[PDB]
Amino acid sequence: SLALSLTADQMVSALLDAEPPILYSEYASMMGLLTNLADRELVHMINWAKRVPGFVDLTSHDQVHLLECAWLEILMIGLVWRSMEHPGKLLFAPNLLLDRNQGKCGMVEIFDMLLATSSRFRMMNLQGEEFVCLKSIILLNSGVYTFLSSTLKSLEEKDHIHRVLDKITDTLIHLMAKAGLTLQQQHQRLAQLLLILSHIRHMSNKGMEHLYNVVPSYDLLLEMLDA
Amino acid sequence: LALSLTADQMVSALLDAEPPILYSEYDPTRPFSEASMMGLLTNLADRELVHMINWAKRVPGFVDLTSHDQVHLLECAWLEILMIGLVWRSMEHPGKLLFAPNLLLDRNQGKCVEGMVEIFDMLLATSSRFRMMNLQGEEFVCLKSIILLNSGVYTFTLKSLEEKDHIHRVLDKITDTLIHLMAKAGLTLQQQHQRLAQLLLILSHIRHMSNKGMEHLYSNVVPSYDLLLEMLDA
Repeated sequence: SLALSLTADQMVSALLDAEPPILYSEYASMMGLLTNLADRELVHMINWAKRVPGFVDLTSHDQVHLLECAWLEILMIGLVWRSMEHPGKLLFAPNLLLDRNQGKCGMVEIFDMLLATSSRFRMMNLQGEEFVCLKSIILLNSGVYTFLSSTLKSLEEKDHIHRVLDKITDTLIHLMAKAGLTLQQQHQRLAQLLLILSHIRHMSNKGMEHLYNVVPSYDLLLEMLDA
Repeated sequence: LALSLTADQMVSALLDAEPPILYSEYDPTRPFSEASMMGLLTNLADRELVHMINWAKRVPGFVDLTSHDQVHLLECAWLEILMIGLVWRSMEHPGKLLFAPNLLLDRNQGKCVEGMVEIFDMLLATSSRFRMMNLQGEEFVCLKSIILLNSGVYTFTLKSLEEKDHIHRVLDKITDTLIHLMAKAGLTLQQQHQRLAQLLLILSHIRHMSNKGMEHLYSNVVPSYDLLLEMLDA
């Protein structure tokens, strides 16, 4: 796979080039606007995912499983990235900057978790090159432990995913070493960034929990991938 | 004193703190009903929770926190901690979850409860991943401690900012310990950081299993804040 031959800078360059644009809110019903926004973001997310090195080496069934498990975490981590420069606020779009008081509409509990994630990123001085690495880890990791098959192909697919995840780890480390971090600082920061992904999983599970609907089904994702 | 520990002293402290393995209620009526299986598992978990507080109080740095923050971390982490212990106990039993030495269950037995074959399958996949990574006991105790300190830290004045900093400093210390363990084992630098990432990434899966375990549940057996607090003071 081409992905496994990439250097750290080529991997970063590929991911930076795949970044979807920042969409605007069309306009009210909170769910209304957020739903309209997320629906337009998902279309760009499928095209982004097709451009993550290694992803299209997988079967369509496995690409859908990964997206089904990761899509809300991917939307949330984009939101948190957008919001770093707005302490106390969530920048859903450039024309939809919501503060905490506008979550009281069980939405506040998740707003708070999202704000805490944005704060953490700010604290850490999270860089854009690191963000795109983290977003692609979410895509490949979130669903990998729940492939439901035991065929040779499934084993080969999971093994490919883990080698791409290793490549992204190497990339994260190279970015930090090139920024001047000591060997120990490199390990510590890699771990800090990966541990935040556990909180993003938690937030996504909450959001799903309170929802239960408007979730993209397996069949919906398969068709968007086929097009 | 916790941040002054060497990597070597950290592993020795975590290994010494480690809780006993408990038995399920002896000679339960078999085959199980959904209610009787949930009864056995709840009784096992309730007894394990007592020893989890004892272990937690011995995790370097945990007891430097206020009691409130200690309870908050245990409330957030308790089921994840129980599940990683289950996954570890079960590594040497493919196809099977060793809930206790006298309670080894195969996948068909997870079907007795509604929706708990799904989780049951998720736990089996984790034990297989640990088996295939050949996870070592010293790594397991570091990972269980990371879960305790990490799961609740992002859901907490200067005092609060200092508590979090202390937690992130202890987490760094446990990270350095994991790396130290992999270096002494002979892993290249590249292999060290890749293995660290692989282990930390499995923790997001454990979070997912704990979340689903709760959701299925809700579809009073959870330990209360007051209960956790009472056990921490005694």
